[PDB]
Amino acid sequence: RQLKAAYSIELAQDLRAVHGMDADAELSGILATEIMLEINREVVDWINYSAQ
Amino acid sequence: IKKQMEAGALVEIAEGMATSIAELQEGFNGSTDNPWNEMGFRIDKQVIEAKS
Repeated sequence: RQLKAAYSIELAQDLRAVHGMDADAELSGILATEIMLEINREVVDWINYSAQ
Repeated sequence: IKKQMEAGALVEIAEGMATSIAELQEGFNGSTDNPWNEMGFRIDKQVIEAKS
């Protein structure tokens, strides 16, 4: 599995200046959590896919 | 041209790029035909013989 995301430099400056969010950890936090969510859902999905 | 400049018809001007273009420069987000502006340098020599 794989994902990716890109952000402009000006947006990173703009987001930090007006909101205090670094615009880089958020995308890292979003992508890392999303992959774990899909995998966690998948394993449960296979269990029901295989249950007698 | 200088005579026009004195008369006030034409005046010097200096602006800056709107941030929208400053992100979409030669690439990012699918934009095309917008290369950067670059600078370089050249080195040239001179040679001096000796008289007597």
